[PDB]
Amino acid sequence: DGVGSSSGNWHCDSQWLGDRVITTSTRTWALPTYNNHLYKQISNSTSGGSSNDNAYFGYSTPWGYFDFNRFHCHFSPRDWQRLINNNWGFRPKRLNFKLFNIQVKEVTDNNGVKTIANNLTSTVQVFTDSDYQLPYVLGSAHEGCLPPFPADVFMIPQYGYLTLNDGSQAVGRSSFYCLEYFPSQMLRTGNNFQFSYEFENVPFHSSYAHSQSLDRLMNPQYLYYLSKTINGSGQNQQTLKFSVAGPSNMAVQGRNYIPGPSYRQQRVSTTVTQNNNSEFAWPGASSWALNGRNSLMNPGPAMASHKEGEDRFFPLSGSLIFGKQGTGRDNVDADKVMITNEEEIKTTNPVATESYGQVATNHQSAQAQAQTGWVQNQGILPGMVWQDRDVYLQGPIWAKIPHTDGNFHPSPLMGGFGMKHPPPQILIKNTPVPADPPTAFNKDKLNSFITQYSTGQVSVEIEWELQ
Amino acid sequence: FENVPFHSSYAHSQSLDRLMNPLIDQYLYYLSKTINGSGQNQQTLKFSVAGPSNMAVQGRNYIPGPSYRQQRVSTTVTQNNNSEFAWPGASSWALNGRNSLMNPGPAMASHKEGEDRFFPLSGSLIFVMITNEEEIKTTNPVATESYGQVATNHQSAQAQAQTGWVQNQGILPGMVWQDRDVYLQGPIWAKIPHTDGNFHPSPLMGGFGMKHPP
Amino acid sequence: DGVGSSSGNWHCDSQWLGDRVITTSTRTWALPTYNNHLYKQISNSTSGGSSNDNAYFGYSTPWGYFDFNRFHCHFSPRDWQRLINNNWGFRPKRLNFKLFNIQVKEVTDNNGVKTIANNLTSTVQVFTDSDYQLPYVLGSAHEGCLPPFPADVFMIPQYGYLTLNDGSQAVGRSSFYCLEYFPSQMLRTGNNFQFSYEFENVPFHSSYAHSQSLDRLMNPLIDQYLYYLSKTINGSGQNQQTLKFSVAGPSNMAVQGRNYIPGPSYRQQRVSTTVTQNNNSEFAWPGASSWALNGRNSLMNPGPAMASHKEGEDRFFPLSGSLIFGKQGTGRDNVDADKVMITNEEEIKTTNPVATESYGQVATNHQSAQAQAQTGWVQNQGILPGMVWQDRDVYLQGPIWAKIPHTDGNFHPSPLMGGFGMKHPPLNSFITQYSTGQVSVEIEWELQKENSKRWNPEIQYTSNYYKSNNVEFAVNTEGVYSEPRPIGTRYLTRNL
Amino acid sequence: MKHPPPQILIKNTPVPADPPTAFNKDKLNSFITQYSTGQVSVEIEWELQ
Amino acid sequence: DGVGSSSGNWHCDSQWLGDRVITTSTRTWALPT
Amino acid sequence: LINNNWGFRPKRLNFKLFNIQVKEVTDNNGVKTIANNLTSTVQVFTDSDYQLPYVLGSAHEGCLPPFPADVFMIPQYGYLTLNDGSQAVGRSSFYCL
Amino acid sequence: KENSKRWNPEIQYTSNYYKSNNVEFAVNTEGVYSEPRPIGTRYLTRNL
Amino acid sequence: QNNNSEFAWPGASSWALNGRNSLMNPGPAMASHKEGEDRFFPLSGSLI
Amino acid sequence: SEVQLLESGGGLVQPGKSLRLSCAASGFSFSNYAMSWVRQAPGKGLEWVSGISGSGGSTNYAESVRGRFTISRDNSKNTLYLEMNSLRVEDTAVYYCAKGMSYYDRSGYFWAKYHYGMDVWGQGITVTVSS
Amino acid sequence: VLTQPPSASGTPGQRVTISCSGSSSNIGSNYVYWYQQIPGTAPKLLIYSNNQRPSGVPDRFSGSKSGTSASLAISGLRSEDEADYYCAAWDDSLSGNWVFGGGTKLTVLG
Repeated sequence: DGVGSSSGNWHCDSQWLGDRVITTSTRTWALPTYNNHLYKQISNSTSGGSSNDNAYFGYSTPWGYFDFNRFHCHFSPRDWQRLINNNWGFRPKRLNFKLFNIQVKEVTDNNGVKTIANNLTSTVQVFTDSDYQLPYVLGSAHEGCLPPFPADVFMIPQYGYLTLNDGSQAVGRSSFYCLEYFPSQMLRTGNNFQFSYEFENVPFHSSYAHSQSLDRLMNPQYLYYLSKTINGSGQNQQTLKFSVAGPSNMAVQGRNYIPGPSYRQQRVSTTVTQNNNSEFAWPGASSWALNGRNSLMNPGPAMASHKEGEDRFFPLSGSLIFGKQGTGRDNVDADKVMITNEEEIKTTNPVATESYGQVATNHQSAQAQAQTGWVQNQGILPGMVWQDRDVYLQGPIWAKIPHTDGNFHPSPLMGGFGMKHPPPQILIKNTPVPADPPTAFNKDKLNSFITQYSTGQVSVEIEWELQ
Repeated sequence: FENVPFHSSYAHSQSLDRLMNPLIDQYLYYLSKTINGSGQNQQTLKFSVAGPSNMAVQGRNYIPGPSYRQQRVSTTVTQNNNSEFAWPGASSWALNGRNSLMNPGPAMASHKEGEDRFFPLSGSLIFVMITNEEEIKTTNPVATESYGQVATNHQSAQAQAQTGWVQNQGILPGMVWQDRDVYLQGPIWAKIPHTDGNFHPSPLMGGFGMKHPP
Repeated sequence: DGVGSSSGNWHCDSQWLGDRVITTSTRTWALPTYNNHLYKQISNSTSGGSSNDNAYFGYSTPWGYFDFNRFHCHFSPRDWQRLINNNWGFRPKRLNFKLFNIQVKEVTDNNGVKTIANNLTSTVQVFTDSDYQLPYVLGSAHEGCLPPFPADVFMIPQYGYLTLNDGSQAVGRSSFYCLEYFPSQMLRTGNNFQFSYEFENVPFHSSYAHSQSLDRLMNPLIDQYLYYLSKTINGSGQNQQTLKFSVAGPSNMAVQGRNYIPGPSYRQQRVSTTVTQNNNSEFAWPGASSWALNGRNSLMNPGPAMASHKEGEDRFFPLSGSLIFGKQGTGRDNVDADKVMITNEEEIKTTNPVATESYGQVATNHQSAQAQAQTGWVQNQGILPGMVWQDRDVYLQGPIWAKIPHTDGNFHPSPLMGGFGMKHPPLNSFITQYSTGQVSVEIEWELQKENSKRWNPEIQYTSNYYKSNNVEFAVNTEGVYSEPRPIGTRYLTRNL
Repeated sequence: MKHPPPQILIKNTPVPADPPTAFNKDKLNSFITQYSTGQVSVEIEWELQ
Repeated sequence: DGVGSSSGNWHCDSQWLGDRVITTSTRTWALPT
Repeated sequence: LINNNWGFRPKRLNFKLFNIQVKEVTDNNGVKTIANNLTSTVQVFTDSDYQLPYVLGSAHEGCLPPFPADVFMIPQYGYLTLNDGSQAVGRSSFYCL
Repeated sequence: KENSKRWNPEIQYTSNYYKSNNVEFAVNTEGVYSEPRPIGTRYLTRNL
Repeated sequence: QNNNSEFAWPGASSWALNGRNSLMNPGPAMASHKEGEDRFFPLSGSLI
Repeated sequence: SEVQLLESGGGLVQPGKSLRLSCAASGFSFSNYAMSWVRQAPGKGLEWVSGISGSGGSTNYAESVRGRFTISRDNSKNTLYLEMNSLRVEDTAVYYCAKGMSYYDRSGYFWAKYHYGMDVWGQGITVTVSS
Repeated sequence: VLTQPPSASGTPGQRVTISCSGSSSNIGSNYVYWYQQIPGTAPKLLIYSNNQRPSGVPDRFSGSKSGTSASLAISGLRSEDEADYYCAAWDDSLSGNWVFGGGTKLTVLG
């Protein structure tokens, strides 16, 4: 509207009505100029590379982007506490996004003693990608999200995207997207921006632990099992005997459903003396290989962290590990981080550090004993039932389902809601305002720009449905 | 009753691998010979039309369902190993550290054609009366047999090709399978546990899986 | 209607309107008499049946069948180029079939001279199975389909089916089907036949290659809040066990947590086009990846959709994981590798593991003070929650549809050789006699337009600029039409 | 003329001879020797100056 | 119209409909004296 | 365009000029500061009667950049008229825009 | 639009597929957007 | 293979106007080279 | 190693006789690079004999081999051919097939300066000219 | 022709320079390429377009051209870096030829 009038208020409350919850978050953002308003090629060699599995090729953009991918953005500890105790499930419904009170500052630095002043005629470009035509980077559990604490001011992250590579080079199939080539809205300090988004139908996250265990669903049968293959010690004692499956022996009863899939993880103790004296962080880890590159299987299939009665053992990459406030970047100790575990899901799921079971590896005969082998990984089988991974106050909310010919149980492995059309990416940058031209025409693009940045407010509203 | 598929009470008259027309060739090719003959440095690549003469090598659009191998037991006792292998030699699944017998488990053919004496250890419903699932062999691998073979390495001038037996195989795109048959003494329905996800909820002892049963 | 009146016209053109393509193809056919008007039981022991894997039992019928199931029947090489470069996907919608200009000939051979004359009173029997009550042989990649070139005159293939067997013998559950037991329509030289079919809903085949890879979906500039166990020991020495954690970030991209994992894998043995690199042994069948059914071992050909080779390794091909097409005039048995065209699925590597590589590694034991952490290779991996994968590509030479077998269950029914899976797809003394006529099939295709915002130019399928003795996809001097290469549909790109 | 009188193309439809009784995928090279005859009348209206 | 109100938005794209193509190009310029 | 079409040609044209910003360069004692001048104007017109010399057909430099993120400098308008050597002639024309 | 009845496939302008330090018609590591080659308009064909 | 002399302006095709020679650049549309030739180009024939 | 070049037709030839060499190229678009033949005499440095343009329109030859040798390529068959006539003992060498690294097309022109640089070579075939 | 010293020597971890002298027609007006060949093997490209280098080549190999002379410098010399080096450039004179240098055999002492 105008410079002498405000374009929006401070909205920061959560309202509970019936089975529907509305959450309102409002923050103050600080956006700088990135790459001096240039698209730059970034690759393996720029960061020094030298690792095969780490080779990449892509582009860094002058544009920034807005992300609200964690619950603690939308949930205070109390509101999160009211959520998990009284409700079996929840899921988003609608998303409302506003951008207001845009400010832009110019930085004049002459022999130090820098000065900051309002630049009133500047604009701030913003657009949403609602056709999902740009790469979607918001499903990778990144930093730069709105801080959990409403009085904190955060720095808007820089947007970038990776495309195909062979080593540090680029194959001709690599794509280069220009974010300037998208129609966008330009906001001076008095203009405001908003849009609405509708969540597509997704199942409720199951915020509960099963009272019963998959094996013990019985009532303490008319089916029989083979109890004895021999009468006793001696020669030629082979025989077949059958006994009723009943309360006395509950392991051999016939069951309708079997536990879900498993991909074994290496087990690590919190007491280091019980661990092997070697470097097995990488060599002893579960990975998957794609185009000859090995990527760690983290978190991977949702499985119980440990067996009942064990607290000092955790899967090597099978869990989400959060850092404490003010945690160092490199080689921090174990008490500096928070290792989450998924004990609740053990009822339906095998332990990540245990084998799924055993199979017959041969045919028995008079000359051969029955042999078995351990099943380290087990794909889907008819009759499997399983639980997904839990969501945390610090964890991500949703992920984007890649666009492919096929997928199975699209729910993302880090947890949360998988969506073919997730909430769109919101891209933003400062409109470049160049310095004084040479006064004689030059065909070169202008490389001189006034040091400048913008700030303002962001309000995100999400409607939830409770079960 | 909530909507459930018809239980299919029939046996396929055709087998999964024989669906071809026996009189006409495929325009597809396969690798017939990797060497010219016996000797040194005889490596070569030869291709041949996949056709009625060799039906094993033809391309196919579908493959049999999953398998979890059960131990094989003969009804003639002297043929069995002279030891107690009931529990120790049986396929199981461990949950929270507790081992449970994998009974019946994945629907699979009880035995190969022409082999009635044998029966899967835990793979049959025993009422004694031991049931079999001969009908499902057309699309279902045998319970006591491996699913197939898989290359375990890369061949080279130095290394000859090696394979290994797949004892159990999870779902793959292209699999088709039959469920377990229902019996006069067998169950009708089974409640589907309330979970984040499941696959082919039909229960493994037979019958109609239902989220809201009686 | 009459002998001197034409019952149809020649329709053979494709129309592109909006997001739809209608292709009409007309060919000239000739139908002989098969099995001398008889049904004949066939089996393996007639050919000697020296192998159990090759055992079969069935029947052979006098009937023929029309098969248009290959793409090049309905598309010219130009129309196929126009399709693949401009579109992200396509799928069939409606089908129309016409049979007209029936001409029945008699051949009278007296002494050593034979004479051909029109027998006007004769009829031709034709019926289509819309209840799918007969064995369906059209989804087995067989020959006998309409020729790609319109001027070619082709022969109708003989129809036959297989049933249950034990060895060469039949079993009690084997079924016998008489095609005379179906109500059919009889046509003289003035009658014509037509029917119209409606395709059931199928997903668009994706004619594109991803521009991103499953592991590189991250933002390269920012760190991840999650941590990973970077170090387990201080350094060289004794009692140096320790646990350290680091931020997963742009520095190490292999260790980041990912929402999705690559598709399933069933490993293939790797063969190189350079023969000296292969082992000096007969490993075609012995070293093959197979699946056993009822005791018979069938080769896993092609099997699951997997990238044929690692990037930068063109020479290697999966042993039975790829579709192999013959060049024009290729011999039926023991031809060289230059007589066949080996297609590859290189474009799908972004979401799918390499066919000749392991899926990954797992932990095989529990690490302890007395035991090192051990791992093992996953040779085959079934479906896991969170997998994403691509199907097999379709080719100008490849098949179009396949019938989903009728079973209690299936997973991702799309056929493994490529194409659209569907539950309802499209007196012993006689006179020597045969028929001929015209057939016109009209299929309506739906398109999905390319919406990409990519700035730089796409890869396209283009014809070669240079001079050659023969124009590709044309006739030679002797008049033979040939297709030089197998053409995939994946050129344009999308984001992953 | 940019759009002159159109070309009129005509051929005899090939009538195959007797095919073999066993299937072969090769195109049919054996045809019945054939020709056709008939009448053609063209009528042009000419304008005079 | 106003000091703090933008006078136009950013339009760049190329929508192809039927037999026509509409191309839109937006840039930033600087004019010296 | 070039792969799918036998021909093309322009039909309509729309040109917008907006988001005007006037920066005044203040250089005091060798250091320079750039501030807004809010009351300054920028004159613009189009010649729709084709009265001025037409310089747009000589394939000159100074056009809009190919790449949307480039900021371009506007070229300076000048023209030419009749001459003999470096002299003018009585038929030469002068234009004041 | 192209109405052609040509049977064989036409020549098309394509991006070559091979590894390189850059992709054509994009920015390099310094932020400089270059156009490597001129692109003519004549690929499809007609009769004379 | 070129002549060892400076012929860029001397050997150039040009037209005269009011006593001033202007180079014929690009000029009338003509084929750059005969088919099968990739090493030759007209002196002022094509845009550069 | 995607790009692959093979040489065949090497052998022992008496002086005066002429033999033909062939190179089979794969892994790249053949007609878009200018191939060349480089020969290395035993215990001697590399020597460039001849190069051909991608279309095949223009060919160059070293003075020593000029008029006896002729280089041709079949773009349809992806083959580089070197026909040698009036061979002599001086020709005994290991001949290599080298692919021109620079990529060009019909829009541009062939430039012998830029397009003869060779990124990848071939194993080579020994050629012996002895009595 | 392009002139190169017949042999060059170095110690591991020590910089070594190989240089080729040329006429105006070749080194002076054309790009210079460097090929590394180990006997019994086809040559490998180290440096092309004067100072540029192909992927899969280590950072230590650096090449530069000044006037009619081009120098290839190797830093952090290794045992595997011992081979024969060939200097190449296009020659405008005498009908246009690609010229290779005489070759230089680098020996790693110690």
